[PDB]
Amino acid sequence: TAEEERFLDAAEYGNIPVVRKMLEESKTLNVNCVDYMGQNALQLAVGNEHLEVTELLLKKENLARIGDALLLAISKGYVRIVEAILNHPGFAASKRLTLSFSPDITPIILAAHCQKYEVVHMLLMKGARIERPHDYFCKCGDCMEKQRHDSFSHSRSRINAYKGLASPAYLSLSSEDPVLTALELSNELAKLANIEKEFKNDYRKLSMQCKDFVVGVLDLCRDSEEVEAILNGDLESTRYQQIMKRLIKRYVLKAQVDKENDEVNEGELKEIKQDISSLRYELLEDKS
Amino acid sequence: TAEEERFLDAAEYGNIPVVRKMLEESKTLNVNCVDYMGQNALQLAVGNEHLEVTELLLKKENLARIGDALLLAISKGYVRIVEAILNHPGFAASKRLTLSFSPDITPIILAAHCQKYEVVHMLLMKGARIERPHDYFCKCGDCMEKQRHDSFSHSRSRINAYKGLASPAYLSLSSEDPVLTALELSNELAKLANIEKEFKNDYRKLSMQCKDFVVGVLDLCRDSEEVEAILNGDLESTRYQQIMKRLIKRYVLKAQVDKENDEVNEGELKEIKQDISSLRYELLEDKS
Amino acid sequence: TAEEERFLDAAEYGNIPVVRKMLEESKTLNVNCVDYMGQNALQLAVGNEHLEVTELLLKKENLARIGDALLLAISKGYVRIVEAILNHPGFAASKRLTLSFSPDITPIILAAHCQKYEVVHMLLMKGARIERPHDYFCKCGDCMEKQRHDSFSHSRSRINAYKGLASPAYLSLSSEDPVLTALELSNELAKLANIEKEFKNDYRKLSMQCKDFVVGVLDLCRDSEEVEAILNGDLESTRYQQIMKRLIKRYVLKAQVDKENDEVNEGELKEIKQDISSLRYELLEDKS
Amino acid sequence: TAEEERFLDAAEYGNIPVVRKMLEESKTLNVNCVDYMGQNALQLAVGNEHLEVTELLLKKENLARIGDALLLAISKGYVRIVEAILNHPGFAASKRLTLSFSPDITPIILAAHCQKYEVVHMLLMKGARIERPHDYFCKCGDCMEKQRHDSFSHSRSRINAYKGLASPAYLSLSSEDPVLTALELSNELAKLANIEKEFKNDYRKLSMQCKDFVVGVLDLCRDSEEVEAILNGDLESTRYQQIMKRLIKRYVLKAQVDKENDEVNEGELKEIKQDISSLRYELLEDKS
Repeated sequence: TAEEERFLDAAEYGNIPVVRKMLEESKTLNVNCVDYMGQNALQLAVGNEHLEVTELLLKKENLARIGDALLLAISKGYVRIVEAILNHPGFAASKRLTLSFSPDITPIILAAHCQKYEVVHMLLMKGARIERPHDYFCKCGDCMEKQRHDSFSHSRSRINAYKGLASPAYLSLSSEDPVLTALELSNELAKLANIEKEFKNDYRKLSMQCKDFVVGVLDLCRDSEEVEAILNGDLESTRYQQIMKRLIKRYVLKAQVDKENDEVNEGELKEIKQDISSLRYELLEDKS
Repeated sequence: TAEEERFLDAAEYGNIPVVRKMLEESKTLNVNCVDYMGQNALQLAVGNEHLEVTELLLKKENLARIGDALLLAISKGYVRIVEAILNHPGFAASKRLTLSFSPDITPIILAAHCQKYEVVHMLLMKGARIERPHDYFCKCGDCMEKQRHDSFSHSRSRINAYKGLASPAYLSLSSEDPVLTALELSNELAKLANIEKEFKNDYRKLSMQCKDFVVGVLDLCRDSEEVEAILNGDLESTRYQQIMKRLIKRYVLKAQVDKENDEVNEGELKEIKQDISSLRYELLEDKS
Repeated sequence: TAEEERFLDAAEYGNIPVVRKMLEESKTLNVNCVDYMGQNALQLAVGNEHLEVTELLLKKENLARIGDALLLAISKGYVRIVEAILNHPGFAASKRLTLSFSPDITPIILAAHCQKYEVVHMLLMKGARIERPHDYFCKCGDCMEKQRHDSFSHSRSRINAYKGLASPAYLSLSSEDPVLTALELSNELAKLANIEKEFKNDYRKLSMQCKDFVVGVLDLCRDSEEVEAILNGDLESTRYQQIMKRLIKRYVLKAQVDKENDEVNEGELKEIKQDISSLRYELLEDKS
Repeated sequence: TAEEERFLDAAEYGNIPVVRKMLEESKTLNVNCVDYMGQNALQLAVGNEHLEVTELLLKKENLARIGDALLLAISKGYVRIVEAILNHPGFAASKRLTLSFSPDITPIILAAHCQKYEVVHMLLMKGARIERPHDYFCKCGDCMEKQRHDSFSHSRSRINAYKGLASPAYLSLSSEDPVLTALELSNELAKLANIEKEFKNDYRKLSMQCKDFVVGVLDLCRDSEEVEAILNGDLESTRYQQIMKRLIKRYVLKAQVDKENDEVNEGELKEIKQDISSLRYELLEDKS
C-alpha cells in the first residue's frame, strides 16, 4: 500500500506529474484506495484541480464513483469539473432509476437546492428538464409506487422534491412565463399545507419563498405588466416575451450580486490553499 | 462555435497567450460570443486581469459593450481597469443622452452610490463634474422633460439622483466648503421630505446621513472653526482653505480605514482565485 | 547571534534553500534560538511549510521540543505535519507520565477538544486509544493519585478529561455502538452534575451536548433502528453493524460540511500569506 | 510626469525590477510624487513588499516621510517593514518633540493602541520605554506645559496617553510585577473618573479593562499566588519571578490565540492581492 499512500498524497494535493508517473508506471495498483471513502475521485474533487480530473478520465477501468463525484462537484459548486464529468465518460440517460454519500436525490434536484444557475443551465443543455410533479396526494394513480416502499421515504422525498420544485432558480430554467407558474406552485403548496399534516411549516416556508420571489420580480420595476390575471392571482394570496426575458436577466444578475455579498465559506479558503499547493507542485516538479 | 468556446474558456480565466494566439490566428471568429451576456468583455472584467483588457483595446472592431464593461469595473471597484477603459478607446463627451445590464444611471452616479473615492476622482480629472441638481418640483421649467416620459421613472430617477447627490463622498469632490453645501442639501432634502409624499423615508435617511456626515467632520477635531454661520445653520437642524483641505484629507483617510474594517465580500475572494488561475496559465504556458 | 537571526528570519518565513545552506555550513550555531519561545520548531510549525519540518527531522541533536510542536500542529490543525512528527523521530509509548506552552493535556485529549476527525484517527492508527475513565468520585481506589497532588488540579483535570470524554467525535473513534455509550456517558455526567458541586454548569453543558449529539444521529434518518433498549434509555433522559457504520459515515460527512460552513479564522489567512512567501522564496532562490 | 506616473504604477503594485530600472536610470525625477499623499513611501508601505522598502533605504535624498511611513507600518501591523525602517536610516533619540497623516501620537503610544506585542517589544529593544505618566491634575508642576497650549488638546491628549497607559499589553512590557502596577493604575483611573468630569465614561471603560485584565491573569490558574497585598487591593475594587514570567508567557500566548480567532479585515485581503501581484511582476519580469 506504499504506492497507494504515495498516490493518495499526490491525490489530496496537486502533484500532477507525480500522477503522470503513476500513469506511466504500468498502473501497478488500481485506483481503489480507501481512507474513509471507497474510491478516490471523491477526494480528488476537493480543490480546483482540473488536470487531475482530466487524467482520471483517461483511466476508464470502470472506476464506478463518477456519480458521487458529480454530486460533490455540484454541491461544492464547481463549473468546469462538472463539465469534465458530463462530457467525456458519456451518459445515455438519467430518468428514473439506475444502480450507480449517495442520498436519494437526482443531480438536478441537488443542483436546485443550491441556487447556482450555470450548473442547472448546463444540466438543461443536456436533455433532462423536469423534476416530475406528480399528484402527491392520498390517491395518485401510481399506487404501486406507494406500495413498493412503505416508510417515511414517501413524505420526506415528497418534501425534498417540492424543495427542488420550490423555484429558487426556475425563472431562468422554465420555458415561458415563470411568474404565473410560481403563483400556481404557491397555491399548490398552500393547499398542501392545508391538507398534508405534521409538515406544514416547511410548506409555509416554501409558499412564503414563492411569494417573496414574485414580490422581488415585481420589484425589478422596468415596465408595469399589471395583467389582470396577475391581479386576480394576487387576490388569492413577441415583445412581451422580450420584456419578460429582459426582466429574467435583471433578476439573475441581481441574484448573483446578492450571492457575491454573502459570508465567507471556509471551504472556499481551502480551495485557495489547495490551488496554492497545486501551483507549488507544478512549478517545482517542472523545474525538476 | 468550437473556437468560440475555446475563446470563452480563455476569457473566464486568464489564458493570456491563448488569447494572443486567438489574436494572431487572423481573427476567424468575432468577439460576439453569448453565454448569458451579449458581448464578452463583460465576462472579461470579472477578475483582476489587466492584460486581457489591454489585448481587447487592440480589437477595435466596434465591440460596442465598453460602457457596460465600465459600469462593471466601477461597480465591482477596479482602478486600473477603469483607467484602461477611459484612456484608449477615446471619449468625446458624456453629458445628457447617448445610444450606447444598462440601468438609467450615468457612471458618476454609479461611482457615487459606491463610496470609492479614487474612481470618482479619476472621473473628475476628466471633464464631467456635476450631477445636475435641477428644481425637481411640480414646476421646474423643464416641463418637456416631464412630458417626454409619463411614468414612475421621474420620481425614482429623482430619488436615485439625490442618492448620488447625497454627498457620501463629495467632501473630496466639490470645489470649496463642502460642509456648508452639505448643510444646504440636508435642508433641501428635509423640505423634499416635507413636500414629496410616499417616499419620505428615503429622504429622511439621506438627511440623517448628511447630518451624521457633518457630525463626523466636526468629530475630526483639530481646530475649532465654529463659524457663527455654521452655528445658525445648526439652529435649523487662504489659511482657512488650508485647514479645510487638511480636514478633508483626515476624513478621507478615516473613511478608507473604516472601509478596510468591513466584512469580506465573496467576490473579492473570487478575484483572488481568478488571479491565481491567471498566474497558473501565465507560468505554465510561458514554460511551453 | 547574527547567524541566529538569519536562521530565525529563514524560520518564520520559508527560505528553504537558505535553511539548506544553514545545514550545509557545518551547523556552526545550534537550533536553540530564543525570541519568546525556548526552541525554534515551535515558530517553524506556524505555516503550511512541510519541507522545513522534514529538514528539521534530519537535525537529531536532541532538540527536545517535539512534543510542544506536535501540540501546536494539532491545535492549529495540520495533518501532514502531524504525520511527519509522528513517523520519523520515533515514539516508544505514551501512557501516563514522561519528562518532555505545556499544559497537563495528553495529545489525544487536545485532539479531542478540537473536533478534527482525521487527526484523532491517525492517533488511533498508532496504539493509544482510551483516555482512561476512572471513578472520579470521593473514593476511587487510586487514593495515592489523590494524595500526590492536593490542589485544584484534581477537579479541573477531571473536568478537562470529561471534556475530552464528552464524545464530540467518538462516534468515529469508539469500536462498536457509540450511541449506547454516549447515553451511558450522558447518564454519568448527569449523576456527576447531581453530585459534584460548584462546577455543575459544565456537566450540564456536556450532558446537553451528548443529548443533542444523539438527537442529530437520530436525525440522520435512513432506517429506524428503534431498539426498545434505546427507548428505555430515552425514558431516563452483521447487517446491523453495516447500517451503524453507514450512519457513522453520514454523520462524519455532515459534521465536516458543518465545519466548512463556519466563520473564517485569521490564522487560516496567515497560513495563506506564509505559503505565498514560501512560494516567493522557493521560486526566487531557485532562480538564483 | 510620465516617468512619475510609471513610478507610481510601479509603486502601488510590486514591479521590483522596474523600480531597479528607475534607480539605474540616473534618478531623473525625484521621489516626491503626489496623488493624495505628499510623498510616496506611504503608498509603498501598503502591501507586504519588503524589497521596495529596502530599495527605498538606498535612496537617502532626505525623503522626509519616514516617520509617517513608520506609523503606517505600525498601525497596519507589519513586522519586518518596521525593522527595516528602524535599522538603516538611523535614529538618534525620540523623547519629547521633533519637527518631523501626523496625529500628535508617539509611535509607542500608537503601537500601544493596537495590541501587537512584538512591535512594542522591538520598540523596547531600542531605548524608549515609558510613556511618561505625569500628574495630569489641576496642578502638575509643569504649568508652562499647560500654558503653551490652551485648548482641548490637553484633556484629549491626556485621555489618549491613558489609553496608551491602559495596559492592554504592558504585562509583557513592564519590568517587574505588572499586576500590582495594573491595580495601581486602575485605582488612579478610578480617582480620575471621580475627579475629571465630562469624560468619565472613558475612564470607567479603562478601569473595567484593567479589572478584567487582572481577572483574566488570575484565570490563567497554574499556582495560587494569593498574596494578602493582592487581597487588600481587591478589597478596594527568584522562583516567584519564574512563576510570574511563566504566567506572562501563558497570557501572551492566550492573547495571541484570541487575536487569531477574530473577524477578517479586508485590508488583510488586500495585502494578499498585492503579494500575488508582486509575485506576478517578479516572475514575469525575471523571465524577461
